[PDB]
Amino acid sequence: PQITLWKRPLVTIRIGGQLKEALLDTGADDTVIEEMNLPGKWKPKMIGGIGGFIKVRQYDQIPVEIAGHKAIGTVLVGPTPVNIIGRNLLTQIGATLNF
Amino acid sequence: PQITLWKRPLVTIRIGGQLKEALLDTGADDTVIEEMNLPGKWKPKMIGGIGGFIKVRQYDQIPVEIAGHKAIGTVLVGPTPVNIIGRNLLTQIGATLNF
Ligand SMILES: CC(C)CCN(C[C@@H](O)[C@@H]1Cc2ccc(cc2)OCCCC(=O)N[C@@H](CC(N)=O)C(=O)N1)S(=O)(=O)c1ccccc1
Repeated sequence: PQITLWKRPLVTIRIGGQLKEALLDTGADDTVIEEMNLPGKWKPKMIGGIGGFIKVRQYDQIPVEIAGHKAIGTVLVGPTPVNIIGRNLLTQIGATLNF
Repeated sequence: PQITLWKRPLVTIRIGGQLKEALLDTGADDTVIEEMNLPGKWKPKMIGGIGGFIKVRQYDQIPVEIAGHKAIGTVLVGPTPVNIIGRNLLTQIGATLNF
């Protein structure tokens, strides 16, 4: 599909058996999901942006479906105000920026 | 052009008569630039990011050339980790997400 940017590019994703709304974010290196109780081992880490840093839990090899497209990779879970799909997973569904 | 996301989508922009590097950020509502001197009046504003809110200077109707494409719009100047081109200007140059 082709998504215009008049509105935030929010799409439905499926992770850990649950459906959620997330932002297709070309400015995010990593994928950051709102606090959820995913099973599996994780490592702590801190990511930063405007406003500072937040602590998150890094989960590897998590399957994620983005608008019907399958992807699998690292997902960071923490107190983010919005679910963010980053470049690490955008590259897997063949997403590009065009202008 | 068509930009893939294996690398950060950084491009050269021209603002205030000077060249800078900035990230095409579909996950950003606004365009935020590292502190610099821009001509014109500005108004204090607060914007939020992943880690919280920061104070920025708001400049309106500023001409910005992004990879040869012109845009004229609001530019926020403040302590951001990286220069970002948000949806407010990306829509002006007709940028879309495709996959
Ligand atoms: C500097 C840049 C390196 C930031 C990379 N990041 C992506 C970026 O798209 C972020 C993502 C985002 C964060 C919060 C949020 C919405 C989206 O809710 C607030 C809505 C207001 C808004 O849109 N805020 C923009 C800035 C602005 N006001 O225009 C913003 O901060 N957007 S990040 O900090 O979230 C990250 C860092 C590390 C790994 C993944 C994501």
